[PDB]
Amino acid sequence: MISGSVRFLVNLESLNGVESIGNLTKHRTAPVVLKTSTGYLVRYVPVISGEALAHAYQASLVDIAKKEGLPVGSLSSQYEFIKFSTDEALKIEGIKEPKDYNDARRFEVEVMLKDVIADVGGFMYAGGAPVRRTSRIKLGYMIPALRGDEIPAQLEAQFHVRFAIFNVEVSSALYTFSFELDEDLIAVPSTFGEKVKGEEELERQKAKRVKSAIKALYSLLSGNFGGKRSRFLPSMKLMSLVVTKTDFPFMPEPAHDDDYIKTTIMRLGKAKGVLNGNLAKAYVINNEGIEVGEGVTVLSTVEDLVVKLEEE
Amino acid sequence: MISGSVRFLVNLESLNGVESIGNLTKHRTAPVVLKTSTGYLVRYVPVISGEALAHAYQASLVDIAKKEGLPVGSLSSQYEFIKFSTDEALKIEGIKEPKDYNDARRFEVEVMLKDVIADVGGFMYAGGAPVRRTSRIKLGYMIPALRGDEIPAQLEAQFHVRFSNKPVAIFNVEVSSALYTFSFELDEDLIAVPSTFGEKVKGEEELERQKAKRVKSAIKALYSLLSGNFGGKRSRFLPSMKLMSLVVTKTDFPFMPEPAHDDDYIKTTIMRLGKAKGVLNGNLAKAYVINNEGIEVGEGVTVLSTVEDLVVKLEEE
Amino acid sequence: MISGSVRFLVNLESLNGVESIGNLTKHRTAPVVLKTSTGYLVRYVPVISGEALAHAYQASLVDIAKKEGLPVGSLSSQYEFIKFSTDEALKIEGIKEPKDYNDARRFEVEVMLKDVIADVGGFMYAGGAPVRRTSRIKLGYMIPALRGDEIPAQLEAQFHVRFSNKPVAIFNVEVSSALYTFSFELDEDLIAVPSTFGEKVKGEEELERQKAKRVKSAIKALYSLLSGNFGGKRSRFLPSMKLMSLVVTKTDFPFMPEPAHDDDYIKTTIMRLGKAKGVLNGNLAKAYVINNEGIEVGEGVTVLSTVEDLVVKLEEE
Amino acid sequence: MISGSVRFLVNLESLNGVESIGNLTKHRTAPVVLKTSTGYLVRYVPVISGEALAHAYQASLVDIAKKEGLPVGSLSSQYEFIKFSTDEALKIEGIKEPKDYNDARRFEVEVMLKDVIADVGGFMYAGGAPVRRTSRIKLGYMIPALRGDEIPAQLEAQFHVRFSNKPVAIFNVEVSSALYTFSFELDEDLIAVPSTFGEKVKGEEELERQKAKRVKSAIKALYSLLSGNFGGKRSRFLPSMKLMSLVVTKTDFPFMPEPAHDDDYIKTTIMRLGKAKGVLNGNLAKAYVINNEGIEVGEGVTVLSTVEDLVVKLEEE
Amino acid sequence: MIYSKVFLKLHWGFSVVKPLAKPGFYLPPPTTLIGALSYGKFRGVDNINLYGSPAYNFRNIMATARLESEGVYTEDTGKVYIPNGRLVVVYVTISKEELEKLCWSITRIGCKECLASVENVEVGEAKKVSRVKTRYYFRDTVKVVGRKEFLEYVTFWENGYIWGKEGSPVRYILPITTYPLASKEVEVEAKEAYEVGGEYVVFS
Amino acid sequence: MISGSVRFLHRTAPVVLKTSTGYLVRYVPVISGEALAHAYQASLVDIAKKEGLPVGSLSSQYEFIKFSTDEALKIEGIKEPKDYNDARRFEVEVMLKDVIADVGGFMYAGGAPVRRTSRIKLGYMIPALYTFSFELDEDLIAVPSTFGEKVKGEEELERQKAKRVKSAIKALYSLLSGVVTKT
DNA sequence: GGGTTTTCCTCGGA
RNA sequence: AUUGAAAGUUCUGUUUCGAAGAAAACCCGCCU
Repeated sequence: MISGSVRFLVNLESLNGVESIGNLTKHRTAPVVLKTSTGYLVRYVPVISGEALAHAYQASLVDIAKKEGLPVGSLSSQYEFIKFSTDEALKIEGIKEPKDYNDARRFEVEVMLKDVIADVGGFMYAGGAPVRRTSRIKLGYMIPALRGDEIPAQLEAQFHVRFAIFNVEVSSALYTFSFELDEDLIAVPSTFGEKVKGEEELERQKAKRVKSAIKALYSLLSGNFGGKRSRFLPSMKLMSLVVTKTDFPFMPEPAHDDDYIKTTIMRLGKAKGVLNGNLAKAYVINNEGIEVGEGVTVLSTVEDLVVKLEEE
Repeated sequence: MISGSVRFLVNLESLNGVESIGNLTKHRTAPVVLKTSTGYLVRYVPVISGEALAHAYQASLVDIAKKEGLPVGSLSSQYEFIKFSTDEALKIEGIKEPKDYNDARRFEVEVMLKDVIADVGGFMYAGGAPVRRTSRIKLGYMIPALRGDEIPAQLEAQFHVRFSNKPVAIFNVEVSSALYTFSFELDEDLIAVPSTFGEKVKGEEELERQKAKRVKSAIKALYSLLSGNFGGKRSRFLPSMKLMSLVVTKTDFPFMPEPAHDDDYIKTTIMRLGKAKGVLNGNLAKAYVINNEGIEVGEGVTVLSTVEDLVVKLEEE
Repeated sequence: MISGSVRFLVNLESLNGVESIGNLTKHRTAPVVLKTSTGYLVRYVPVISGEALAHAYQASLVDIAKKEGLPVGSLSSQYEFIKFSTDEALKIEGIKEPKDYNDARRFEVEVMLKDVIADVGGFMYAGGAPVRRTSRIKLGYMIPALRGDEIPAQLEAQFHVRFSNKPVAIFNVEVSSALYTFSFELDEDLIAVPSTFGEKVKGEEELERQKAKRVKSAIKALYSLLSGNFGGKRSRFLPSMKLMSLVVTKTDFPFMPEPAHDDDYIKTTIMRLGKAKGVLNGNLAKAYVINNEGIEVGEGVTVLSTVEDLVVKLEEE
Repeated sequence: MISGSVRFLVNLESLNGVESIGNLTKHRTAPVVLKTSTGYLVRYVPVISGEALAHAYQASLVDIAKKEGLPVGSLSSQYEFIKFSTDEALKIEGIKEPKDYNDARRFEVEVMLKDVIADVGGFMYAGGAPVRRTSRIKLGYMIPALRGDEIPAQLEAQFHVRFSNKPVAIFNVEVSSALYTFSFELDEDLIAVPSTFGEKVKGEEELERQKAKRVKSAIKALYSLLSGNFGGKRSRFLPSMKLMSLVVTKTDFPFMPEPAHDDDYIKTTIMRLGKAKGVLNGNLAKAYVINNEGIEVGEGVTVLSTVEDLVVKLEEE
Repeated sequence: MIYSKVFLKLHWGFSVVKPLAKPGFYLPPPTTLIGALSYGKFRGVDNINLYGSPAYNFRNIMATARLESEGVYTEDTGKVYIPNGRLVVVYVTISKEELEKLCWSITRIGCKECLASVENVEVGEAKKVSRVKTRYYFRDTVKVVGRKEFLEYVTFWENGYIWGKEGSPVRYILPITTYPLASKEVEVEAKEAYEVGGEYVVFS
Repeated sequence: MISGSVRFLHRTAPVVLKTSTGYLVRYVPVISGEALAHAYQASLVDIAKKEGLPVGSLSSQYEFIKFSTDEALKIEGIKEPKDYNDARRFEVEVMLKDVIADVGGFMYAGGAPVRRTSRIKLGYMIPALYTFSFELDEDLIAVPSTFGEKVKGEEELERQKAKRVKSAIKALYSLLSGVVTKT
């Protein structure tokens, strides 16, 4: 599995919106519990949901799959990720509904043979024979770092008129988030049953699907996910990034504290010792000059990280 | 027995859900009685059930048992922990039903010789000759700390929509933040030991041979709970979790550590452990402390840094 | 006699259950009459029976007796407290039934020479010559404090489901939070002493020799109740328990301490104890107080810190 | 004499059972009619009989007399208050039956010198020459207070189970919570005085010597009743009793205070006590009041705090 | 004929048990009423040679009583429950001092657990008349108006204070409703009746 | 994709700035990007009028309401859409008359909403001396963003695509005057 | 212009 | 001092064992 944590610095941004009141457009906010020298406090800070991140990742995956030559569904070529959820989508795409439990496997294989998105990002179909497939990429809310006693975030409103008057909420924060991607189950059915004709093509295309899934992380690591990008282009830059490639489950430390790379490396080594693993590699990109450790590979950009992940 | 208490800080999480109304998905909430300077009050706070913790522990135990080589049941290889409860499960696995009380021991031994989960996590069979086996791991609800006068927890709802090109798709999700605390207990002196009274039955020699491996696997399985891979809705609501304080006691006599509600629950636990060892005529009592929030601990207590070291020390001793 | 009252704060607990309806498991509830500024009212509150407390105390006594070396009955080594009530139990243990009234004493002595539980916790045999022995430990229902006008207790229901791969599994569990209070009494001056009137019977010398050990074991068994290992559903609903206030009185004359309903029940108990010692011409009266909620106690009263110290002091004196 | 009226508050109690049906033990209840605007409502309210109170008082008096060195009958020391009623009891004790009417007094005093309870408790020997004696303490039924338009009393059933490992263990207990009140009289002036008319018989000087100690013990025995040491099923169902209000009159003429069924019963009894003293030419009339529920009192009374001071002042005067 | 009226409270009730299964009487016989008065003068003596009950000389104090509330009859030993209720007693016969001094001291109507109480009294002089409206119970031969719907027949005793001797059987009509217990008025045309304080009394 | 960054040498907004001591929250004057968008579109109109590129009637005056409201459609004479299939036609029916709606995007809300996101993306101005960045998608000028069957009129757009992309490239000079990368 | 879609609602010993 | 006097229906007992509300989804499209 490929896990990682990353920090971002975003200034003058409006990337996620909520229902508006009057002529004021609101930025999403959420509560957080933070520990200070005086105890524990509850505060309100702007946040960005992970749905936008998933949508951007899936769109980039569609683009890369179409460029390479992998099959893409009809409703997925247009950027509408309804997937094979309702009867209308199946009718448009042209796939019969499952008859019972025993046929479900076949259905899943067919769904995996037409759209890569339903294979990597998972899908759900509700009906007489519901079919589920959990996403192989996991994301979370983008939260400002809960470090020290003062949260490095701010939110205000701005005034605009048309030459007819409205207000727009604008926020600045130091966002941090982590991701996980298990590449050992891509193009592998998750429904229990018997062998079904057509899996040979899946086995042949597994390498291409894995390569495309690895390449698709460039969209998330570069920062093309948010909306309102036409007139509120955020200013983004990279500060710190840690990526771990393992053969056993492992979760890196969150980016709340300044010391989360060396702790992650030590925990990774000790967990490899404990769980009898066979592969554990770490990659670190550092630009803010924090402590890292010794005997760890250091990179300079993100494209090198993507290339190294692809090659290994 | 190995007992322990632990604190967690969780932010922007939806890990346990309840029945939804309309287009709103609800987070589990429960009442609590809290003591303030003005008396006693009743409040409502988000909580997380212990069923998810048990499910995660059992899944990790299945994975470790399959990797090591211990037997795993047919219905347990697939992550469906129905165990040997209904007749369909026995028919699928291939184990005959108990005939009467005297045969119960045999049944239990056979069930313990095929699935490690039915041995560590306990099992129940209802019928003409009911058979019970209590779980060797005990857990509880994950509760925000009831400290001081203000509860450090919050719950709200968030708005989400689905994009479409031909409008003809809106939902709400409850999200909570809290400082969770919970405690656990695991008696390793009864693993691979039948709990049904009777006579000796052939096949216990294999159980005696495999007792060490089963104990090692059970101890190793706690890493999943102590690391924090238990909750659901993990695809798009990946919680941010970190460790604050942890105390583990290994004893030969029953003992319950102090809950993590108050800032001073480590030093009290150590003193109580020493006095209880003196009272109950014990022979072994060891304590391990992991501290990151800088609270008082005491003197003459082993201090660790991570959780893997704790797992290694528990395995070795 | 050793009497006492004690407070507990319990949150997210399901320790006593009643008959279930549908897929809902119910928590025990009982009515209470409470006095407010507007008069008298009747309310319903969750309660915990004393049978579970007695069972936990007796199980701990069995464990301690077996560890020390005191005799324990065959059906009592297995935690089944039917005692010598039915003919099947006597047949299994191997004790003849009483012939008439004059023989009854002998029977009791034999029952006291094989099982400590039948001596401390009492027993009953029904038949041609019924034999009775009242328990030397007395307990009661665990009730939330009836203080002020608002009861600090709450009860709700929680939703649970079982995962499956072929949907063809839903239940509800009642969970309560409360500030429980209860009191206990234990007369240690009648342990290992027959309560049936008659004549001297051979075998009482062993009882006289073992009286000190039996008294020590009975005193030590209170640690289970004072620590809080009594309730059921402990595998997945581990309650969070803590101590708030505790008063224990050791006397040579009958005396009942004030219940823990009101904030002022320690100083009142001490004053009543002094005046009762003066009235009844007593010779020994000692009080022990454990305080954590910062209420008024008084002056010239011994103050402790934990429960193990209380157990040690009770044993030594 | 001495008279008293007391108001109690009891919760979660089973102190007086009745005939059991099936696996259910039932409580004792009495019918009362409550007046309503529409009409009348017949209701059943839990009550406690006075026989249990008499038994508790007699047992406490037996213990106190034995501790103080006074004659106690052989059968009365075994907590068997059969009293010198039939011929077998006298044969065991060693007292000669009365010869004729003129010697009946000779019998009575003799019985008064072998069993103190045969004087305060009173005896009734049957036979060809019956002898009579009246208890020197009169107690009434413990009944809830019919105050206002509501009755603060309840009665529920509780379901209990016995555990076993070889099922082949279900019972029900009735529990109540009410607001009890009761009244009593004590005529100490008639203690140790023979109650059969005739000529004096040798053996009264020792009674004259013992009068002071017997009166003191009889007054001391009220502490047990006023402290709540009566009833059954106290081993597992220990009630939580409390004191609300109490009025006690010490006089020299016959008198009975008003019942505590109205919200104001201290003022009116004071007024009628004054009127009765004026009518009957009384020189001794003192009032003792304990108030916890904050009801109106009046003037001309002495305010006490606890029950011990009441007994002290009863002994002094 | 002088007379005295008295009002009474009852803590829980009275439980007089029928003589000769233990049924109970609906309303106490006058024997209890006169024993409660004799308690004032003969305290301390439980047996005096006549042997028999000490109240063997108070057999000429004719007096009656009635209820003034709502009560219930129970069998759980027949008993009557009327807590916090009222009971009015009229003594009509020794001089005024005897009645007004024994009457202010009235305790324990019935059994030892059947505690009674005295509220207030008054004294006066009675008058004898022979059509009057009454409430108190009377004998059997007394004649009632044309309607007869709320009368109960009971057996009572006269000369039975001496223990070991059987009381005389006499029928007495109580104007009472059986369930719930209450008292109902009845105009009487008889030969021997007495008026006392407005509330008329019928004797024979 | 034409992109780059530009440097030059009252409304205020917060910023999260980084110093040697760590992180701080400060307040600095800012300028909104809508003003730059208006200036860029005005210069685009001025440049387009120099050639045969069509210019909207309402957009002839410097009032960039585009075709948001029905009043603009009525004063410019373009029919409202009937169904979803007609959308592409409507799109070309408003791309064949104005170059601003094509480049900078437009919308029409109603029974059959029509959307076209901007091909030019801009942001706020923050002092470093001001610095900012831009983004220009050179591959989707005159390309119908709506999906559906081909409709008459696409040939004219294909003919004018070169002139339109030339105008889009040239129009950046207004913001450049007051580092570039191209693929 | 959209403000939610299925799927299971306890099994037994006294 | 009353069909009144004398009378505890009291003793022994866990509702216990076990089971994730889980998978799918952009408030985004122009305005000095």
